Amino acid sequence: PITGLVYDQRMMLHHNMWDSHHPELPQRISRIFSRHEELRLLSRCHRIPARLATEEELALCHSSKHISIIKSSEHMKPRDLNRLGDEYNSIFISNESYTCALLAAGSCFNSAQAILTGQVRNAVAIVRPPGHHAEKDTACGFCFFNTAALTARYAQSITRESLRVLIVDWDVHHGNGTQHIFEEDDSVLYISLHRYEDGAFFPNSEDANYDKVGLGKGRGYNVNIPWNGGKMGDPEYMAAFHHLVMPIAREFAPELVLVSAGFDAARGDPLGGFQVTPEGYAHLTHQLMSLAAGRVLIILEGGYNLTSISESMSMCTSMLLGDSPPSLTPLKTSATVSINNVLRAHAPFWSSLR
Ligand SMILES: NC(=O)c1ccc2c(c1)CCCN2Cc1ccc(C(=O)NO)cc1
Ligand SMILES: [K+]
Ligand SMILES: [K+]
Ligand SMILES: [Zn+2]
Repeated sequence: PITGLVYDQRMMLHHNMWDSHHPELPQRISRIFSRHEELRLLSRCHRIPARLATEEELALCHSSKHISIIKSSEHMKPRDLNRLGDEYNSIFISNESYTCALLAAGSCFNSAQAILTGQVRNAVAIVRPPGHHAEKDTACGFCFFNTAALTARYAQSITRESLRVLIVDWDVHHGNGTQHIFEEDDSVLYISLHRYEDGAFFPNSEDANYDKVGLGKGRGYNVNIPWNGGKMGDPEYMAAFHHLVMPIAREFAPELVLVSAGFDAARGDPLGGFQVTPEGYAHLTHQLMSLAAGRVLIILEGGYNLTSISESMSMCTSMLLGDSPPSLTPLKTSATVSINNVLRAHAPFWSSLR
């Protein structure tokens, strides 16, 4: 009946040497860590050490070439770092980026191991750079390796291939990498909520639409909940969890839950433009804790308002520790439309939606 926490100051070393104000800042993780101390959560948790992912672990999800290319950046001069980052959509690289990405993934492997070996019930990973946009063969959107996807495969590698893992991605962006990595898998249920705007919102692909339900034996195991029409908040997210995320997750019956927990849908985020409150994130966390005998690992993805992410992730940890949920309106029309589109898309696969 213990909550694990992983954080390591070394993940701050990845930085943007050309634009020190780029929103994916080092102090995202230190601010969140500090807020956990201030709220007296850190002393309630079991500290899990960070470690480097190995290259063989990276190969659970990534090509040898991709791994090789990111590793080669450790030794590059500034202009070669610039050139290499520019071969991707929305990436900056410093000499420390590869190590930090390794630490983010390995931290999460150690957390999943702690859960699956019974050392802890649940856990939180305060890590950067983020992961969910990283593809098999490429970096994207501040992400080098797909930490959550790798964690699902690492879990399978210490249990069985068919271990049922649910990944709930509540970052405001679509986890294109995660979707693609698991598109043909029925062992990993990917559920993403994300701002879409008919492709106007990053990463700007119709892959994120509600009709992408999975492929082959993975058909039904990819659930996209795309928002259109501007700001969404607690009412919409609670409704999506009520009608879609929780009924599907219960029917799937996961043995492990990973949260791609970006906090860029939060009130105050300059990129997300949404209004999810710390109390809202606490309720989402508490609902997920009813799955998988409580085996939930919360992995930081995006989120760029330092105060908002610190308060929101801390509230999630409070819920993992067993604190009672804090106290928390009709949905915007477009949100009803989105939810109904996903329900229609997934009723063929999930009896609970019928
Ligand atoms: N303010 C900025 O420097 C900045 C950087 C990147 C960016 C924007 C602003 C707004 C348009 C889209 N992008 C790319 C981007 C933005 C967010 C993320 C992210 O949070 N993914 O989960 C990944 C990539
Ligand atoms: K998402
Ligand atoms: K899948
Ligand atoms: Zn994001």
